[PDB]
Amino acid sequence: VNKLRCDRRPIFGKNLIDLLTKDRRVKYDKSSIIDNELIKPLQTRVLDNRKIIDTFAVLTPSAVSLDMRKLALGLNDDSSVGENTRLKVMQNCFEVS
Amino acid sequence: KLFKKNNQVNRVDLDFLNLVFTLNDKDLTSYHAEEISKLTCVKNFVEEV
Amino acid sequence: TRTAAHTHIKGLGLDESGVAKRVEGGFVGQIEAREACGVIVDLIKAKKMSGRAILLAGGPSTGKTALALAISQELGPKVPFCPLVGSELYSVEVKKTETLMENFRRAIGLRIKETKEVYEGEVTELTPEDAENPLGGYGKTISHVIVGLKSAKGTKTLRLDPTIYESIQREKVSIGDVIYIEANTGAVKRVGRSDAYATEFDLETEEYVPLPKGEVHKKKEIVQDVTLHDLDVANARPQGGQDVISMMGQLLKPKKTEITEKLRQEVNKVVAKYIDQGVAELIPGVLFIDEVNMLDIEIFTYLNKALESNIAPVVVLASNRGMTTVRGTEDVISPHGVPPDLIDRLLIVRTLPYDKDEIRTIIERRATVERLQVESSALDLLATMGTETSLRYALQLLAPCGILAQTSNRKEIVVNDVNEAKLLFLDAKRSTKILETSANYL
Amino acid sequence: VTRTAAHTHIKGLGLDESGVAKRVEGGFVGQIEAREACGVIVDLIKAKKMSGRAILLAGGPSTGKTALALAISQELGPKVPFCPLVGSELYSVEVKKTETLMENFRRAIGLRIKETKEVYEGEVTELTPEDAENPLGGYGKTISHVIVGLKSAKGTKTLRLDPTIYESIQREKVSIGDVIYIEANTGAVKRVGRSDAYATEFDLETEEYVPLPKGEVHKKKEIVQDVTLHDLDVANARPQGGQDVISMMGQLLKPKKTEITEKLRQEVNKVVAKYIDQGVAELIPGVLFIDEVNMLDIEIFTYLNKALESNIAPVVVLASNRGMTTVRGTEDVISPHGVPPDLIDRLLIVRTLPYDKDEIRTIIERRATVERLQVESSALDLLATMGTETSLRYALQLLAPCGILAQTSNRKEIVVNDVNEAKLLFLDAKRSTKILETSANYL
Amino acid sequence: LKSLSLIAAHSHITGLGLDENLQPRPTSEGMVGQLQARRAAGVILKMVQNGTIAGRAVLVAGPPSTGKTALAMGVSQSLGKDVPFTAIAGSEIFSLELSKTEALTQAFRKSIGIKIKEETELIEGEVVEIQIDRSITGGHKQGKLTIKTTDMETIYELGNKMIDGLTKEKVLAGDVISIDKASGKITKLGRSFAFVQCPEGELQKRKTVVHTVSLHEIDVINSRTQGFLALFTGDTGEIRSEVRDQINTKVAEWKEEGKAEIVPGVLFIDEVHMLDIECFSFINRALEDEFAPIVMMATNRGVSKTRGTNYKSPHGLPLDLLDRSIIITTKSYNEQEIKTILSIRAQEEEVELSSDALDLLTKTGVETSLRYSSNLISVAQQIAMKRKNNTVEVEDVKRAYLLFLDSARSVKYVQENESQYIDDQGNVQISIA
Amino acid sequence: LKSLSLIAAHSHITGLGLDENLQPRPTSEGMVGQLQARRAAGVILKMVQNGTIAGRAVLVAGPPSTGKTALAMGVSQSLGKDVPFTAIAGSEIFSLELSKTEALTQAFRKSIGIKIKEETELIEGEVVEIQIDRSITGGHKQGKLTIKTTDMETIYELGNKMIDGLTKEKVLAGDVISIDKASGKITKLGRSFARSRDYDAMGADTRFVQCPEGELQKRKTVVHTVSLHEIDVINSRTQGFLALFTGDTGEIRSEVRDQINTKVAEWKEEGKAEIVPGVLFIDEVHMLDIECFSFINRALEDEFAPIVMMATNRGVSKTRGTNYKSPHGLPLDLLDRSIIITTKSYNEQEIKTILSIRAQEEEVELSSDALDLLTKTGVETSLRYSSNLISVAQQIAMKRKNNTVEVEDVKRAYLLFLDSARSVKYVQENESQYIDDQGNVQISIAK
Ligand SMILES: Nc1ncnc2c1ncn2[C@@H]1O[C@H](COP(=O)(O)OP(=O)(O)O)[C@@H](O)[C@H]1O
Ligand SMILES: Nc1ncnc2c1ncn2[C@@H]1O[C@H](COP(=O)(O)OP(=O)(O)O)[C@@H](O)[C@H]1O
Ligand SMILES: Nc1ncnc2c1ncn2[C@@H]1O[C@H](COP(=O)(O)OP(=O)(O)O)[C@@H](O)[C@H]1O
Ligand SMILES: Nc1ncnc2c1ncn2[C@@H]1O[C@H](COP(=O)(O)OP(=O)(O)O)[C@@H](O)[C@H]1O
Ligand SMILES: [Mg+2]
Ligand SMILES: [Mg+2]
Ligand SMILES: [Mg+2]
Repeated sequence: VNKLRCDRRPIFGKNLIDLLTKDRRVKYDKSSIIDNELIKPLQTRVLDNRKIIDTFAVLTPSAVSLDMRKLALGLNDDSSVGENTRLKVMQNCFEVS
Repeated sequence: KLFKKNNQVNRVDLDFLNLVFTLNDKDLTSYHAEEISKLTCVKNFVEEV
Repeated sequence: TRTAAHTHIKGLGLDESGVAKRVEGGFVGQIEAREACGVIVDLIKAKKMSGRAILLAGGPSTGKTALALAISQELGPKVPFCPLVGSELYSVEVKKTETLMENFRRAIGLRIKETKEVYEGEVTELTPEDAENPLGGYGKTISHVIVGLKSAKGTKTLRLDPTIYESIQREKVSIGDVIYIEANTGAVKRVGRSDAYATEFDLETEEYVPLPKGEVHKKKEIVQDVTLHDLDVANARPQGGQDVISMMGQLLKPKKTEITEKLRQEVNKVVAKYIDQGVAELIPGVLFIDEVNMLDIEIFTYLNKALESNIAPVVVLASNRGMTTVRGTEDVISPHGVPPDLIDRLLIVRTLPYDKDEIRTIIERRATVERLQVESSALDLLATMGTETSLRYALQLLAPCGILAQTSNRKEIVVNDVNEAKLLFLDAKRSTKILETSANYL
Repeated sequence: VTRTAAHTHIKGLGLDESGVAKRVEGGFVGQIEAREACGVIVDLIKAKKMSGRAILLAGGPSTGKTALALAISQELGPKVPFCPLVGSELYSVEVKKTETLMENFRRAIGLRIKETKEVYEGEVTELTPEDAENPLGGYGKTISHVIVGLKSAKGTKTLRLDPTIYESIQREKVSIGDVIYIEANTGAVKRVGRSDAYATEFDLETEEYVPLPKGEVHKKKEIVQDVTLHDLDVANARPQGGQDVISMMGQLLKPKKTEITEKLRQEVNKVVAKYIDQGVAELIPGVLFIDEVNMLDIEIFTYLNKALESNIAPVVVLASNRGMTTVRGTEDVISPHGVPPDLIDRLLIVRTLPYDKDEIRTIIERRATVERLQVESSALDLLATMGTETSLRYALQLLAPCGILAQTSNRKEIVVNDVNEAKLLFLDAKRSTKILETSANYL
Repeated sequence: LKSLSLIAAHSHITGLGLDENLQPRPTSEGMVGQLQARRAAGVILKMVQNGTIAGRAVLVAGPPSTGKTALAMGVSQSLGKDVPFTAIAGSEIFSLELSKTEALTQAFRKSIGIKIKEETELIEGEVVEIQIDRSITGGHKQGKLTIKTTDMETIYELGNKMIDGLTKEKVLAGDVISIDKASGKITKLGRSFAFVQCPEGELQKRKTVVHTVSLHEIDVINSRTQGFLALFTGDTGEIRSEVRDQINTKVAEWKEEGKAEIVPGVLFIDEVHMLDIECFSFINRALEDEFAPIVMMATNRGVSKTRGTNYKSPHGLPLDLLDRSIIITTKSYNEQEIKTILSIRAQEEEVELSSDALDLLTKTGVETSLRYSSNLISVAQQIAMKRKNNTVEVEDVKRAYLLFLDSARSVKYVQENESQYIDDQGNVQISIA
Repeated sequence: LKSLSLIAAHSHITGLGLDENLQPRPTSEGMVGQLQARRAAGVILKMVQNGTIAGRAVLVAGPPSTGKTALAMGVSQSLGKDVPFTAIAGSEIFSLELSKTEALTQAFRKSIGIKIKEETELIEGEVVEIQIDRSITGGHKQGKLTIKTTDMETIYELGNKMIDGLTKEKVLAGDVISIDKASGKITKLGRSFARSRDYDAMGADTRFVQCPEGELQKRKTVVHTVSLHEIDVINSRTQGFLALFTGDTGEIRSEVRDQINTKVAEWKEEGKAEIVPGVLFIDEVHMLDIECFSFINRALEDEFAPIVMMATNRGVSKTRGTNYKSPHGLPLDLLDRSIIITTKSYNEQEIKTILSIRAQEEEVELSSDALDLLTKTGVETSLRYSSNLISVAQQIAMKRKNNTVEVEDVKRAYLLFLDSARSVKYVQENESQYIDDQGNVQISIAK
């Protein structure tokens, strides 16, 4: 246990984690404006253009292979990955929209 | 499974030897690391021995 | 005072009649480029012209970038100046077209005036609302919070949104903490615990600030200037807020994209509505592009249609070549590295060189700005080095003669100091003459 | 059975203790200076002190440069690491050729380590959280760890594990009465199967029944496993893979290999130098052998100039088969061997000697004895004349079809008509050029 | 209104300026001169306004300072709204992420648009009071409010999504809403008494909405889902042609069913001389397709060597391109037309000029070029403005002439000072003696 | 000292080795000879240490075996810590994913760094006991522990995140913590003795030294050094940090550079951030493109422009990208705005002194006659061949099991390892053996 703790302890961060939040946090304040109403960002450009999407999307990929979506990520009934990798990944996928 | 033969006899883990420290800025600071690696003792298990 | 090949020029230094002086404002000689450059200065002061492109073509050490700092200093801080190099327009995130037209939106400025409301005071109660009706009711809220801000000269209660209340929960405030709340923006800053609760505990990490003087509600007007490209980035992508939805809106897609024309149409539509209300005032600016010969043919051909566009202001170019091959073309040979269609809509201001006495006044006035004392024999020797090696070698050797004067404890530059600068440091032609004789690639 | 492909007839250089090379020894005939000088290079690698030394082998085709490279690679032994490499292989588009070149200089060196690991095994009895039944306030007692009671044959012990190795225990779908294999330092979990006590519970089961592991619960052993320093550099560079989601997604996120900074190598050889200060490891240099150096660019040559001035660059053997030619990447530069004269100044040239008619006869002879074919003397003299007329590689190339025609003609020895039939069915270079000289419509 | 308009070189030209008999006036709508070019451009204008034919290419050639780009600007300005106009550069098709042929196909899909219309219902009226009903534990909100106008006043009960949009977006009794039934989103337009609102008309009205969308947008949208993110970010390229073929049959079926009508747009390519031969043969095929817009080209160079080959082909284009295209040429202008163009640039720039400054500016416009005089008219008002008068004098034009030098004058100065300027071999005399 | 240091060619040179009057000593700090080059390099050293001027380029030229790269190594070694030094190659800027001009701009942003400091609080003290409180169904943990030092002993109540970091990192009563308030992470530094013998196989969180002094809560200042290139790729996009580690960056928009320049100038005006003028060193600058030459000709006149040291190593030849043979291998526009330092050849005694200090660096004991013969063969052939014969001579001596180097080892190392000119004579004598320019080669012996 002495050699285990002597080998365990020198884990030096190469710079810091305070070097990552030091040079990222801006000294300038929030200063909100009509800025936020001016945006219409891209993921809400998907939402605001629902009529053009609903009217102009017609064509379908008429040829597909089923059970290829499960194999492309490696999560199926048998693979090199473990048992709850597909379960925790399918649950974190199941929550994220 | 043919290459999941016995590797751990002739493999080093290489995560115990503090050599994957490129992942160490995710959950460790600088003064946490210097203050954590200044403090590793021999001479207490030598006392109990 | 840091001096790096500049700060000796305080503008062009022209008269009211227009005639340029010989020695005025860190300039010696060069009457046509300074007076014509002042005509360009008045052309920016017209606030009417657009699409005008004037390139400055000349050799090295002739004063093109110094004339660019002369027009940038002659315009003043109220006129926006955008320094830019043609080598900087290459990007892999977006095309060079978006950076070029985006820079054309970076040159223009637009000053606004607006009033905002300021609220401050000591927090008394944080509690949901109850009260009555025109028709009877008993059970009551959706979770908003009345914040009773106790100021010095007044006590008022205000109802807030759940988002600014969420930032109030973020600031970890309590009963008796001085906060700062902006009405129009919604940002929350805490000043600290009030001075009345300083005697509650003997030691506390929270500093004790006094009560803010004045009323609860305050108003003021700002003459803040903000560029139109800053409004375009404000119209393009979310910047960042204090809530989770705004911060994740930033974190999701922070990579900058190309901007469509209809977005700029709505931006200058509501900007034109602001200038129809009399609030804002549109002022053009300057996009100065360094080393135009390094540009690709695509940026040149988009400069052809871009100079035919409306919002493109007076753009000053600087090219230091002649009949050379254009980048991106194989057999096209054109003057200045510029295609002849872009050169047809360009205006050339020829730069004049300098004599021996004008090199002596460049070294002289640069020595007075550099605060070094030069003797007349070393001044004539630096004049002969100015007429033998280069101008930049004599201006480069102004400082080591003063350094050797400091090591030799002398206050003036002597002959042996500049000859020691000739021995310790070599120019171009001595370096080529030495590198001509090679044993194994010397 | 035994596959022979232009090699495996050389078992080293075959030098004496005094240094003088024999004429016929170890699959070599002639070539005394390159073999004895090559043995001086062998001892130079056995010095374990020299670095930055570069010795190129220059000569014509069929002279024995790559055969001398397999002679030094076989003379060094399996304990000395050998890195075969071609100069055409250093071109990469993921990273630069500089990173592959200096990376290969980190691939030549080796470093053997010794370490002890703990081995735990046994039948799983209980998987249950801990109580220590005073609550202490801190918990309605647990944060979810699991005591795993491993029942071995010679002992029964209970052990407390991390939630990650417990998560892999949940991955292996083990239950009460399953034999597992758990490593302490690494944390990897392997299941052997259901124990033999529960074989009579069901008549048919997909889970195989393994016996109980003999011995104690805790076991220790020491390994003399060797691992190259570049393998420690890849181990210091990118995550390889684990049994958890965070490790596998750490692999899946950025698996594309990048360039390595110098400070990372400074920390790697810093803790490696700490391991050699403890007396655990031993640093041994190696060999980077580069084939076809004339195919290299001028950037790899100029990085070889500063790279040979570096410290960790070991004895590197080059092989270039040209002369006063234009360097790749240069227009007017004409230099010997396709190598710039600054790199050729720090290079060492070992001149290769050609072979006579009798030495070609011993090459075909000993290659025929290694190939286990029987050749008559008339066909041996005919293959000697073809060795002195067409090439060496054409006679060594035609050793096998004469035995094939001997097999179809049911003969056990190579005859005159078999090698003349090999002359009719197969043509050499000069007959192919002489035939292609006469063309009706580009013959 | 309110297209962003500062002073451009192409700002004064608004419309082609032709009569009903297509004979051009001398001074009409910013374009003076070039009667045959404006008449033939009017034939192209009624060719686009006809729309019964397609797959035609035209070329506008001529010397510099003739306005072929200004003629195409007059065609695009006289084209009006609701018709797509694509103005790309000749070197714009060269890209690293996108192939030149697929980018040219992307421009050919960008030129033609589709109009699709539908009808929606709208209820606009003043709110009297709002009375929602929910529960402190359960949920299931039950909204009721009253909508009022000049001749109707009724109470509307609300569903779950009406209270979702009614509580996501703050509204009052005084505030007035306008609700679409199909869209489900609320338009809080105005407010009552302290807004704008002052409404008239019926409560529930049905109006038609028309949307214009080009074929390129449908191509990248029907490519994949993230082709919309590639439509905004511009990271598209190399679409499969099954989307183009099935989209062509779907558009033809929409034309046969009468659902979607298309608008034949105009494709304008600037500086088409330095184009690759692969794009030349690709235009030689793509001009014969069914959905092929009218292409206007402006070859600006002279006779030289085409990029991609060794021989000097005439016109800078191969003859396979010029065989299937019509060519309009322009001629030089007279001395009076330069004074007229400088007068209408004085009217566009809002610059008051004198007669003698217009005569000397006309003379130096004939001698040097059109563009140099078209910038000397700009700086002459500012040399005049430094003297604090709006009137432009001849001294300002002479000072602006001696200050701003012509190209040929500094060509003489360069040839006189060749020792000063650096030569082709890099030799330069940076010293004096 | 624990910068990784085996025996390099540039390992013995530690510092420039100059006096206060800038006159160089004959033998000082590993550098012997080149008095004018070391004095002028000391002028460059005090030019960087002054920091009041910028936008200057210098060039160090000379024949081979003179040490211009060793002179720049002495400048970088005498520069000390906290100043950034960028040493790139001339052919390193050529890339396929990155343009050469934007990679040169990336090096020009890599050369200059920024120091930003702030103050944080720290509470370090020995733990007496830990008493947390949670619920079996609800949650909402309520932690209490006691922190003790030599002159203070108090009980600290903990929040939710203190028990989050206190339970996701194992700690005991005997274990001693040091907590930062702003960072919120715990530093389990040392232990007393108490709890080690509870489990045979345990977790991964055990740490013991502690013997603390001082006050409990102390405030100290932390200083971070970050170059402008890092801020450029970080303010480019979010995945520019992943491009900062993986190296998949390139072609940044110049609005980040312009607004970052005005933001850095505003940080200098406000006094928040001070910058350090670093040195940019480019090795083998002769084979550079003319576009990078004109780009240096513009970029030397920028405001944030570091001191550039160049080492032109080739001779007079044809520049890459043009057809004419320009002198020095560089155009005159680059050499006009730059200063040039030249080096000269060494004497016979200085080669013996350099081999003596390489014997001191390599820890090799040499004899007098082996140093004389090694000095003679160092004068005759080259410096580098003798500088490797000193290495192999100790090993030919080591095979005889003595540490003393004899002349027989130097003669054997001379007859074994051949010079370049000797094998040039052997190549010219054996041209029939070696392959010619046209591919002809006599691989046989008789005709
Ligand atoms: N009026 C002036 N007075 C003093 N020095 C000048 C003046 N004009 C230019 N210089 C010198 O010229 C240098 C700038 O040259 P610049 O004109 O930028 O070269 P280029 O023409 O190649 O862009 C500066 O170092 C500055 O000292
Ligand atoms: N001295 C030798 N003894 C035995 N075989 C030889 C000898 N020299 C050449 N060879 C044979 O010639 C063949 C080709 O020679 P190789 O080393 O490939 O030439 P190169 O290095 O020019 O490609 C090898 O397979 C080798 O077996
Ligand atoms: N018919 C016209 N009416 C008015 N202005 C014209 C006319 N023709 C040309 N111009 C002028 O010519 C300029 C455009 O020239 P341009 O077409 O770009 O030259 P090029 O044909 O060489 O590209 C504009 O400033 C415009 O004022
Ligand atoms: N002060 C010195 N005295 C003698 N030899 C030196 C000195 N400095 C360097 N050298 C020799 O020169 C070698 C480095 O040469 P280098 O500068 O790389 O030449 P090049 O740059 O032309 O390739 C060193 O290994 C060393 O042997
Ligand atoms: Mg044109
Ligand atoms: Mg310049
Ligand atoms: Mg070198």
